[PDB]
Amino acid sequence: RKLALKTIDWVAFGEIIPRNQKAVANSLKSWNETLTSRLATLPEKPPAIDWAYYKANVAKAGLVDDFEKKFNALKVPIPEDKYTAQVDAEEKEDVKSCAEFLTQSKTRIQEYEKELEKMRN
Amino acid sequence: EVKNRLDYHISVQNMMRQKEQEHMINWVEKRVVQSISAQQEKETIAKCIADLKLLSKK
Repeated sequence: RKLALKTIDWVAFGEIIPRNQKAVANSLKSWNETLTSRLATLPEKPPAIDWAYYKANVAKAGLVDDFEKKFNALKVPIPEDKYTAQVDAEEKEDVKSCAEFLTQSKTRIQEYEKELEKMRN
Repeated sequence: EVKNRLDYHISVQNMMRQKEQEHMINWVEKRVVQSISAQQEKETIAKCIADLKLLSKK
């Protein structure tokens, strides 16, 4: 693991015209920050083991080898995705925003500015 | 988590040698400390070296 990245956007937070999440985003960013700091903290890697020399200094040297093989050959799986609708249940609710609220909002605007012109006249 | 049990086995065998070292030693030394004493000639070597002091210091 390894995971990529989007910066704070406070404008975003407030707006969520899916009302059922309005609070959540404020809290959810702060949950994020928990991860953000936590990841920035740690490195990815320990070292490894020179089993040859440790076998020299372990008289039960079989052990070093056995655990060596199992460990070094082993790879444990990255904590696995369960959710990826985020992108989606957004970008669709972002259309929800645009088309649905874009159109209605832009069409309203036009009438306003249309009467003003003649009101400047 | 891996390392410490490996190091434990070594560390115990190390600790287990020293103790065996003192106890071994104690029997070997507590046996033969006694026998040596027949050598008059280490007091032969005391005088001898003692002359190589008494003469050879000044």
